[PDB]
Amino acid sequence: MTRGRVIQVMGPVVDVKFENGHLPAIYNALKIQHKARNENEVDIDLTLEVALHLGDDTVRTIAMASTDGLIRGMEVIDTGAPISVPVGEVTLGRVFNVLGEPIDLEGDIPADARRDPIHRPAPKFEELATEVEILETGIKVVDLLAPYIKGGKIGLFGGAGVGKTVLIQELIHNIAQEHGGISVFAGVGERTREGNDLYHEMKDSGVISKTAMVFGQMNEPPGARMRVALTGLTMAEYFRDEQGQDVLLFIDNIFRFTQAGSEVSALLGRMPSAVGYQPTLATEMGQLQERITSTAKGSITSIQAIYVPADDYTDPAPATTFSHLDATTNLERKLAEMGIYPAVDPLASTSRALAPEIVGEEHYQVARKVQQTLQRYKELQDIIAILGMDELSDEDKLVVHRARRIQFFLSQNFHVAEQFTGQPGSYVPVKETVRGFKEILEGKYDHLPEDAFRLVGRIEEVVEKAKAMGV
Amino acid sequence: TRGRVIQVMGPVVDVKFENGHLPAIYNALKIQHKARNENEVDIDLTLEVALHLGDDTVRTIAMASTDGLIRGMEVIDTGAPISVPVGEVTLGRVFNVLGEPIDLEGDIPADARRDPIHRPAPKFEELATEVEILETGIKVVDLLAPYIKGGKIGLFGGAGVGKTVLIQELIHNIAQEHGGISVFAGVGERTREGNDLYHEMKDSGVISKTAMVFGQMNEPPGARMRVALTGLTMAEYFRDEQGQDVLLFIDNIFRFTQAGSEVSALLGRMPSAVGYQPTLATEMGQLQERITSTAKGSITSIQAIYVPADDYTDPAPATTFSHLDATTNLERKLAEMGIYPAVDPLASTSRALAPEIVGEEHYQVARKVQQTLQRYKELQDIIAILGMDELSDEDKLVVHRARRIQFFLSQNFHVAEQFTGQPGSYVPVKETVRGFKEILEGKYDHLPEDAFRLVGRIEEVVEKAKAMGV
Amino acid sequence: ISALIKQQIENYESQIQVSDVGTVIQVGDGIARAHGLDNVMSGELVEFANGVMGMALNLEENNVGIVILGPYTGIKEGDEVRRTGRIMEVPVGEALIGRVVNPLGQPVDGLGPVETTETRPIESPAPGVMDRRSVHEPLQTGIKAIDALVPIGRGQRELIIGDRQTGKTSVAIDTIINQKDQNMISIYVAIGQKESTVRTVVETLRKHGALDYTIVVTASASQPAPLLFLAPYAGVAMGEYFMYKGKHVLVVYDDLSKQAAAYRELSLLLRRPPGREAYPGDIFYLHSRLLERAAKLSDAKGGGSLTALPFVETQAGDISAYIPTNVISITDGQIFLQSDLFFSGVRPAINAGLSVSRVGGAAQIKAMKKVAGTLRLDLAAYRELEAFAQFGSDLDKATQAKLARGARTVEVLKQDLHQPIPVEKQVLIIYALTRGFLDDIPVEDVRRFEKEFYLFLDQNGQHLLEHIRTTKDLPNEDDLNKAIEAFKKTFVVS
Amino acid sequence: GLSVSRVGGAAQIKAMKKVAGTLRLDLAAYRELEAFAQFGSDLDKATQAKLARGARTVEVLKQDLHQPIPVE
Amino acid sequence: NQEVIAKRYASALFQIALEQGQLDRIEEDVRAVRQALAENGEFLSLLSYPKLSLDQKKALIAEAFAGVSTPVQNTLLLLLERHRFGLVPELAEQFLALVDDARGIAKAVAYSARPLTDEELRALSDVFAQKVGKQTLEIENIIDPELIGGVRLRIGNRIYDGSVSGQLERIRRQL
Amino acid sequence: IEREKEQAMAALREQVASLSVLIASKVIEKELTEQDQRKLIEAYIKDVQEV
Ligand SMILES: Nc1ncnc2c1ncn2[C@@H]1O[C@H](COP(=O)(O)OP(=O)(O)OP(=O)(O)O)[C@@H](O)[C@H]1O
Ligand SMILES: Nc1ncnc2c1ncn2[C@@H]1O[C@H](COP(=O)(O)OP(=O)(O)O)[C@@H](O)[C@H]1O
Ligand SMILES: [Mg+2]
Ligand SMILES: [Mg+2]
Repeated sequence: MTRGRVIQVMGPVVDVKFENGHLPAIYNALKIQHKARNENEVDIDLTLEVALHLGDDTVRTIAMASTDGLIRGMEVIDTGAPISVPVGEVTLGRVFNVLGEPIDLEGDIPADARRDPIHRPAPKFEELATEVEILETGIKVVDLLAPYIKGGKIGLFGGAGVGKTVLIQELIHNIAQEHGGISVFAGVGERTREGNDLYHEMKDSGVISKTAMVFGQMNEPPGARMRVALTGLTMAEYFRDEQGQDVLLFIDNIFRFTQAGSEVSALLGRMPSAVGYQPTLATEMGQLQERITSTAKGSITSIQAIYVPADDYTDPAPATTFSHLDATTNLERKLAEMGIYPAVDPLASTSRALAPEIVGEEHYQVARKVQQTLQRYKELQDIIAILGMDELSDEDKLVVHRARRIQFFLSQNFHVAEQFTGQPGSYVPVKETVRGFKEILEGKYDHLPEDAFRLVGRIEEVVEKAKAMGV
Repeated sequence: TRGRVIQVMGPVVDVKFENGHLPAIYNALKIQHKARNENEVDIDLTLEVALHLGDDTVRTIAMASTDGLIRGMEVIDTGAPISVPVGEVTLGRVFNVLGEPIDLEGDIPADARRDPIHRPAPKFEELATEVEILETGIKVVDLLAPYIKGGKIGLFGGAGVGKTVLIQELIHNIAQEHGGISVFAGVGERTREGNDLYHEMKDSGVISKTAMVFGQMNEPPGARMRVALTGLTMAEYFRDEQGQDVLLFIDNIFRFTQAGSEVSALLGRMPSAVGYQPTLATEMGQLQERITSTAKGSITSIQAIYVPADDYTDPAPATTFSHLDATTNLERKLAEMGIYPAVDPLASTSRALAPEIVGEEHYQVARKVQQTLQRYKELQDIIAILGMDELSDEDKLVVHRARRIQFFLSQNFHVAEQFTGQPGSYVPVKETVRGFKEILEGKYDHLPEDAFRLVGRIEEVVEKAKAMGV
Repeated sequence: ISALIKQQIENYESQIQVSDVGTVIQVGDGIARAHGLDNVMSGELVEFANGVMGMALNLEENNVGIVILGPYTGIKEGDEVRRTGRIMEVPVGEALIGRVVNPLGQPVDGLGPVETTETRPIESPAPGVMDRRSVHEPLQTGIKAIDALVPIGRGQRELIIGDRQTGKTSVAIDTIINQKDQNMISIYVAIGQKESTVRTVVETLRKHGALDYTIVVTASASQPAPLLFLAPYAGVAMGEYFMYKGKHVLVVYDDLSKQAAAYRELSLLLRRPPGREAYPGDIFYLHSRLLERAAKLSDAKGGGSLTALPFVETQAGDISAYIPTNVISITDGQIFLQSDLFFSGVRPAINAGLSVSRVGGAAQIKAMKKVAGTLRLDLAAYRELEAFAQFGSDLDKATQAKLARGARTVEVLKQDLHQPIPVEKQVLIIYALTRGFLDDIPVEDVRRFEKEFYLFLDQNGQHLLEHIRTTKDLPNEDDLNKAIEAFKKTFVVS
Repeated sequence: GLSVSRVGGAAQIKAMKKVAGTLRLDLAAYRELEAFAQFGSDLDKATQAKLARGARTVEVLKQDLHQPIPVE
Repeated sequence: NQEVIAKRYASALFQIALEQGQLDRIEEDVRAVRQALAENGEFLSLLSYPKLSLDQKKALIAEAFAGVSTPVQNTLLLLLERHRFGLVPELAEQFLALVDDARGIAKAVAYSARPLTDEELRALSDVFAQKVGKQTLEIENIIDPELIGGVRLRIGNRIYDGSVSGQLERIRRQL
Repeated sequence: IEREKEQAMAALREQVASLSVLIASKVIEKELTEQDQRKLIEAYIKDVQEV
């Protein structure tokens, strides 16, 4: 019996003092269960995560729910272990909160189930696997200019309202239905409305009963929103370690991990860093993201949406997570306001997969020539913006003429965007879009109007839309 | 009277003496410690006093690395600041911050006198009344950016342009014409380039007139503070005792200020604007006001300046520039053209280029050279694109005399004699003003585009053009 | 097994284990404070009760600021810290060659323990002004834009700087792959990277046979910022072990900006006052301590050298940031990689106008100087005259011929990935470029001309390549002309 | 062009679904074509089918304050 | 940051006790104040109560801490009026650590499997007094049934461990 | 394969060795240490005194 008092309550941060020699280690869960002795008190079922050691046998913790009601002197239970999330075949088809408790009204998990701790070290050097094979998505910019790596880390960089949740739902619709394995969705600081819509789409399309869903949405206090991704990650780790199975991680707004760390770091006694972010902005995201790996047992292909604050790609939280990703797609608001959806920057989006030995010679030549014409059109936008299209020297006019067609044929109708416009959406194979961009780069479709290429799957659909326009 | 170490906080060491036995500010403290067992490291440190804390405690700044220091180690009080040997002993010898010879030519015995590092500036009663021009023998320097005797000069140049060769013929010219010792002080800038500059001192014969002080980027920032003051107190002996017109070269004085900004954050000061120490103007002025020309001698100082990212608005380049009197800007486009020295004529300015200082004739000739070279640097795109045939027969006279002036701005150096075989020249101010006046009047339009290349005087232009057959 | 155990029990001597200890005040974020430890040194290995090492940096009056070099989750308030009695050291030797190693020195690749006999301190003074020699011998990278326009010598540190995905790590791996013929010992220090990226780099080194002479030092992002802080100093200590023996070492520091972020974290958690961008005061001193240790020693100090290639990642081309302008002001030249040139087909994306080599010319061999001194003039003229060919009427025939020569210069300077070119073929292809042997050939065939010309030099001629390898000079400019014209007979223009 | 409603669109009363789509098309065409309107000679579509429709769309979509219209 | 302040306060009281010649009285008063404040923890919460005036709190300290000497009472009232009365047990620990070095006595904590005799502890003190440098040495013996067949001593911050160090050194040397 | 054999061999060895430690302590407890505790202690002081 080693139980302690509450010393300080500092927002989402609770100081707990134990007796000497009985302090818990860092990352252990602590429990507060209070029963409101009189009418001036509130029933409390709150849990705490140990973060620091302060001296004078006092422990600096981070709470997982709201601290509204805590009194200085309440009794804190030490569980002797980190936050143990129940895991196994039980999590398939279920929805969980941060503590591993089911929030889907289908029942509760017994105490006899196997449960793994949230906090564990990353896999070592000798355990990793670095094979690069292409995950086909059906998105033309993704298939051509930044191929997604099967078993690798994928990042979706965008601002607010730029086309990022729609793109990760299109990736779910294209990939997760035919994966033949376990998926895990982790909603970290997104809309609770989008947690309901996506659950009912999983129930409709039957992708549930092989997915496990964790929602720590933006109503939750930041101590929850930090550990959401770690709960969903240890659910993925059971499958890829114990069962050796291919796992999909979809994480929407992994920026909210670092932001929820930044909300607590000021109250943890830490000094501020660049742009108000914790000093540990790199190692807190290294303890999470270096742990999302493929091993020799099984693989995790993680597709992560990453919020970009104030449309600033040089912000320290998006800038330090580029170094973790195999493939990145950088969504731009300038392309979203042109009606180009997916609003993927074709130049700034890169991949480790785009190589001739991985994809093929002709794919690589078409992709690099597309990037060359788009860079040459990007270098002419000052002359076009001031002097116009009139003084380009008849090859730059040809570059602009083909590059408008290329930048519009990168745009594509989605199955998800059928509820937005009514157009039913398309799935484009990789050879079809390589043949399409090769036919555009050869000048086969210079006679068609440039608005005929907007939001179109294939070039046969380009031609039928252009003859529906009148050409 | 010998105290303990309390804190070792990076380069900052906190030492506590007995009551009533505190050292004054800037005094040099010594730590001479032999390893008592295998758990200790032999340590020889020099600490200078920076602050006085509450209970007999002194914050110090280290000259070498503080790795290995134990709390409670005995600290020796010298009763004086950093003493540095001066005199004819320092000529040809390379020194560190502590006035110890880096090179292995020997050690200086204890009989020689040692001037302290920290010294007040010369008073207002003692300075020179009006501006005298330090005559160098370099035609770009004497014509367009005249060096005053006792002022401060800014070299804006990188590598591959010829900064070291310009330095060495400044040392040679002031040594042979003014009897002037030079002192080179390398302040926190590229140990490799200091090695190259020392071996070219040895090759050119320039080393026998130069005292050299090196504290480079490897040393902690207290060393990089006190290097420039070590070189300056070596130059002040020759000024205040020999009465000479001394050169004092500080390479990259920006490092003297950023070393202070590195120390001051650990000394316990509030940060000033742009992260620079709060005492930046006073620490710059206590260096720059000891570089003066008094009634006895003079100390003129050519100082290389590295501007970070070409931002001229951050406070440390601003306070280096507020002490400058002239700039000489070394341009790569003139060094690739074959013009040695590659001093940019239009961008290098001076406070002395005024007719009350240089005279009326020198001012008019220099201003007309600047006007024709500025009119020539307006036709560069027109010549490069549209050609020479299309310009005018009035502006091609401008580019004609502009090329004849632009190649006559280059000299043969005395220190470039070992590389080309040409002996090199010292050109007085009157003869170069007469030469540029005769080129501006049009007396030498019939001579070709060369024979102005790499010559001292205008009679050498006539002799080289007669040697070319014209 | 049991006989050796019985022999070591018979050789065992029991003594009293004496130790200076101290109890911990605070544990958290890879940082510990501790009472006691009265006789510790600054920058000292000190170890906890778990066996986890720590570095004692801040020695205040009543506590010690210990910097934890491992997983701190087992360390609690009240544990003791044991004074190891020695400064923070790195195990060095020839056994590290071909091994992926911790900055503490433990093997990370999992191929057994590393059998080293002696160590070096991780904090050592640089060679002085008198201890060095001028850089005069080439560090051949195999990239023609580097080995022609921005040359690197042995004993020189060169900053390779640019945005992300511009080609920095590929320049590093290609430079390390080229050192197979030379006596160079490479060291690749991977700082703050994803560890599967480090494994990809190690496997591409093993595929090209580069692990016979290289040492990979990895400090991944899951490791604490104390281990990212000590990774370049461990790398340069492993380098200077061979440098002070007479060997020649290349040390590649991938993303020193992540070391700057790790040391910013390390100083903010030790409660040191920030500066601009919250980086601490001695961040320039941090980078200068490791980039001044790269030198070329004199013939009295052994003659060995250590050349360095630090990397700095910029944010959207902001070259005027704090860590880029700190490292630009230290290194002996810069190599600017730009995405503007990268996505225009020009790869390696070296902006040779902005890129400087401050040793340059003393680094090149005597053939490469003669051949590249006009390469730089032709490319500078093309960069200056391309600005008027963007729009407008036209340019006349002379500077259009200059633009054609410059377009073929750009097409020469392009390479493929992990294909280093020897210097005797670089001088021949840039000799063919600059003497006008490519004006017959269109811009779209220069890469195939170079690819077939290297094969022609391998199977025909080849007395020219031996002349450039033995004498380091051009073979008298007539056999070259007849060999290039004999190949231009063979070449079929598309 | 910048104002989106995600969850709306499924909220309309099945008459506005029938009617407002071509309103969005006409107003978008008018707002993107009026910036390059006063130049040269107008095409047979841009003379009447797009600009002379979009001016009427703009005049329909204006209201007076404190006068809400029923949805019918 | 309280030990460095209590060191200054205790060093001032220590220099007063040296120059006055009443070091035993000041030491007994400091031990009495430490025992009285360890036995009663509510006195700090009473004197931290802000509605009590400073004259009333000085009256409480002058009434309660009577019989102690004059500079100890002046020290307590000075800590009261400087609002540093929370560190009086830290002041007592620092002052007793000063006067133990003044007398020349050192405190040590011994762990042994069996409780040693009274002569063996004096023998250990006579051995270790030359190693530490003190004239008199104190041994505190704890029962401690973990270690087997030996004695270990922690004096200062240095541990002389030889009890179970043989088995741990053996299993570290073999493996 | 050669590395695998060498690592398994060390591991097993460590398990036997672990067992051997646990017992070493148990058996030393088992012996009657009236004589030994006085003897050890007297030696220990002497031993400390020398080092
Ligand atoms: N000749 C070339 N030089 C450099 N990169 C090339 C070349 N040809 C193709 N590439 C491609 O450019 C990409 C450069 O990636 P690299 O590994 O250099 O990343 P980086 O520049 O270190 O930045 P980051 O690691 O943040 O992506 C590689 O994926 C490679 O496929
Ligand atoms: N493929 C698409 N077609 C049409 N509209 C889109 C498409 N993708 C995104 N949008 C629009 O962009 C907005 C982006 O919102 P969403 O992607 O759901 O969340 P986020 O704020 O994460 O970007 C949506 O309102 C949607 O109307
Ligand atoms: Mg969203
Ligand atoms: Mg890289």
